[PDB]
Amino acid sequence: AESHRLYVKGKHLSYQRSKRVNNPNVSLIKIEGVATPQDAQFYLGKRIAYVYRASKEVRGSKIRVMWGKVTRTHGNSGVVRATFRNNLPAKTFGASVRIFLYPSNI
Amino acid sequence: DNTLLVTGPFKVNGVPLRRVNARYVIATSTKVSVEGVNVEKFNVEYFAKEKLTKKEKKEANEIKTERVEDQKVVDKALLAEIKKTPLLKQYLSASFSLKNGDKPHLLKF
Amino acid sequence: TDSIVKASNWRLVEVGRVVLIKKGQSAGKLAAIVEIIDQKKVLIDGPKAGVPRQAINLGQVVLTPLTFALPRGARTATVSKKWAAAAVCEKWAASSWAKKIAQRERRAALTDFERFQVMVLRKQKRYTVKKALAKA
Amino acid sequence: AHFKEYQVIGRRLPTESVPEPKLFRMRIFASNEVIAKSRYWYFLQKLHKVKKASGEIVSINQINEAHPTKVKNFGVWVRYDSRSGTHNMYKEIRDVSRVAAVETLYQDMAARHRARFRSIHILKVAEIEKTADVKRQYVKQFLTKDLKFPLPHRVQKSTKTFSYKRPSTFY
Amino acid sequence: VEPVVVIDGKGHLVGRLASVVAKQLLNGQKIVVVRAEELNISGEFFRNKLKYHDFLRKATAFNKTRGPFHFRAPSRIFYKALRGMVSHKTARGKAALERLKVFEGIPPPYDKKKRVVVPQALRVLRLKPGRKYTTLGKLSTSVGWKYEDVVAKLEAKRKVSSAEYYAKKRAFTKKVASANATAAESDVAKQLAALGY
RNA sequence: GAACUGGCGAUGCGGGAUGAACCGAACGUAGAGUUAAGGUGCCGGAAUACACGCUCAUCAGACACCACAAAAGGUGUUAGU
RNA sequence: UUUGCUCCACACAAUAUAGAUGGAUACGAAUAAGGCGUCCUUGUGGCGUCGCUGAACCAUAGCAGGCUAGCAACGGUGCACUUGGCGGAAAGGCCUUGGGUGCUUGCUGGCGAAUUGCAAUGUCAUUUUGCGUGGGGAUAAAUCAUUUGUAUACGACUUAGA
Repeated sequence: AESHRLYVKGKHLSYQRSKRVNNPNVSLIKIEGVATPQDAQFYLGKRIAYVYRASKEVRGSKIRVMWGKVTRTHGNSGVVRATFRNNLPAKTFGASVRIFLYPSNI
Repeated sequence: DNTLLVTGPFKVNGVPLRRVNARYVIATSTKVSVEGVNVEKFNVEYFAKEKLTKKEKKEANEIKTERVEDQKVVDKALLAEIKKTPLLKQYLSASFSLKNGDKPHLLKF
Repeated sequence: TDSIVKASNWRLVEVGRVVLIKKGQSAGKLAAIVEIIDQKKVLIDGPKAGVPRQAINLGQVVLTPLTFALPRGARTATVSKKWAAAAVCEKWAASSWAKKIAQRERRAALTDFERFQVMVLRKQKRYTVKKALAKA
Repeated sequence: AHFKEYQVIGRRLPTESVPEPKLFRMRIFASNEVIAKSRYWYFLQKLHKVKKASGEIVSINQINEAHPTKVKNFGVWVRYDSRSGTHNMYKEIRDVSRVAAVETLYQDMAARHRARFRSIHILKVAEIEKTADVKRQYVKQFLTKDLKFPLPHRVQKSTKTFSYKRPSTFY
Repeated sequence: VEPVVVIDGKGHLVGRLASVVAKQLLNGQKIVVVRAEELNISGEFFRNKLKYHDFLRKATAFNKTRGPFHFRAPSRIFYKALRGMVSHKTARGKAALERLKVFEGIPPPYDKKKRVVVPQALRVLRLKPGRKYTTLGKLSTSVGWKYEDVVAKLEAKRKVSSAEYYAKKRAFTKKVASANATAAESDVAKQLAALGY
């Protein structure tokens, strides 16, 4: 067809933070479509990929991926907490990111 | 090894006899009967990769005949069950993709 | 000539007014207003749909265009009897509001094979409608 | 909180000079048993020469509403402490049960006189059994024959941050 | 959900719209706000004129050129109210603010596009009926904006052209609705009705 | 200038924008969970939550320490005797 | 100034991305009112219907979407042209005429796909520049130095000089 998307779009909002101290080890993700923790409970444990590009070709590609997963819900509005192998570079606040449907329970 | 044996059928969408992981599929509610297929031939030793040595490096750049007539035996038994209810051949030939406005936590498969 | 005003009527709250519970434990059923507590809340009862007789804030219900006869303060046996006599459940079901609700829940209850089927049928219907869009 | 009504019956501790004290009983609106017994001992220390160390509580029982689906008019007599003095007030509330009536009473006093729970004393609450004994216009307004009124200016709260048409406030 | 969101600023409250839009930019949504002369501020016109005069008094004493700049256009007033809610002195704030452009009227890039509203910042949904409000164009031309009438003339011309568009669109959609109704009650129509479409 | 206690001095951490003393809590290096005091329009992590009222200020008001306001008045408005 | 400059087509390199992954899908006004349809005496008109959110509408099947056969219609859509308009607020876009060409999943068939081995973004976008081709297009000024004095601390300014 014309669409081939097998993931859900999301936005990298910020780190986990207090009013004046942030914590880069936990990122905050807005998954689009979900507006409550009860709907966000479907997406727990799903893999997340941040997909970006670079000028230098490394192993056949100019596209590099950072992997992570959803761990828990955050707040009352469907924001989730996500942890990555290496933390997200904080210039990606507001950048798009992919939530895959695996590991599936359905 | 906790894997699922699946087939396309190969005549429909070109997916051969294969094994997949159960955590990487979505079980839809659409059900066909697979009684009449003799799948006890296949096992974990049926799929062997014949592991490659470290010396054989592919600088620049086939199929088992046993595998291809096994596929031809099973898929002709599946498609007879496919022909009963309408539009299943078209459904299995078409691909799945998420459109704009599809919420997977609300979708039923 | 004659004097003309724009009337601008809307959906008075009184006894016998049929309401739809918007949010809460019922959340989508019908009830009948039995009495009016004050400006902001009323005593309702929904005995056919299984809504218990209760006082409720008016922000948690939506008033429907349906009305039937009740005396004020009627108990639930009389409420159910007059509800069945006026037969307002299928009068609600005949409305396009309830048809919209039923369409929404049907589209929610569709599966992937049914979504494929409606895509094929919509392509066929679009073919015949765009064929009709060439003669006028 | 969301109030409940309890009867609390207590007495003095029995002595040899006087066994069987007189078993005083009071009706308390409170959130739970602990607050109910505390308010019971507060009002008995205001009334008689007794305190909690010198007395005991023989019974506490929740009194729920006899007809929780009848719409009543209640007259409530209240003491409250203002910033300069102590005043008596009589307010009447049209509502379906006694605990909800005193909940709206506490909200009404806190809203209109800035009186707190520690300042309000509930003298009594009683159902007005007959109309035309209702003396306040704001509740006598709702007792008229064939009462009906519209609700102008409906505002529907949205779930999306963007709406694709200009909304209507018809009801 | 959208590449660019075009917001019709008419009938909106300035602070509530700015707090919606600033969060949208910080989340990464591109926003363009049109018709900035029709924003509303709650309160009397005289109160908001006094507020702007209190703001207009404030300037650097030894050199007025480096002081706070008092911008007079309605779009720049909205930009001031929004820059107050974005942390504009950082690179993230600058990258957010470059996703925004605010206009008086609807310019020709956006007159053929779709305009949306924000229902939690609309005046008719937020204010009690009876409270007084202002129009940002009237306040701005009271405090020194020079282009209130040319925007009105351009908006009149644009509305004439848009009504000419809408008449043709309405005629076409009535033809399409007529054909859909006549091509309904066939077998595919009843199957789609059973399946929910 | 004294009395009892707790502190700062000798002490970082979360909150009070900011601050020696206030509130919370005292500190090896890390991970996960839960909270205190304080907050949840945006800056800013978190409900433009729910519920009942009150107030429209041609100097509104917005939180302890704390960064001020009184006597006297007002058919402004609300509730009472 | 030893063949330089610009534009057009693709050919290869480099360069990055504040962050495509079906579609930014166009009345205006009011909100104690409207929208749409229809009728008439065309109005601040009569009658009917709708809202109660976009949970919509359009699009959406095919090797990341192939190679072929037929049926039914004379539709739908893409590409390069082509005729006629309209658009100056930041127009740089919108509509339309005609023919060509490709596809059509509206309907019914035939062949292909495996081995990426049980997942690894599994690579499909647009931004700038350079260097090659081969096809057009055009053949300047400014500054220093000299001079002026309507100018001037010096710069700067205003003049003149084939």
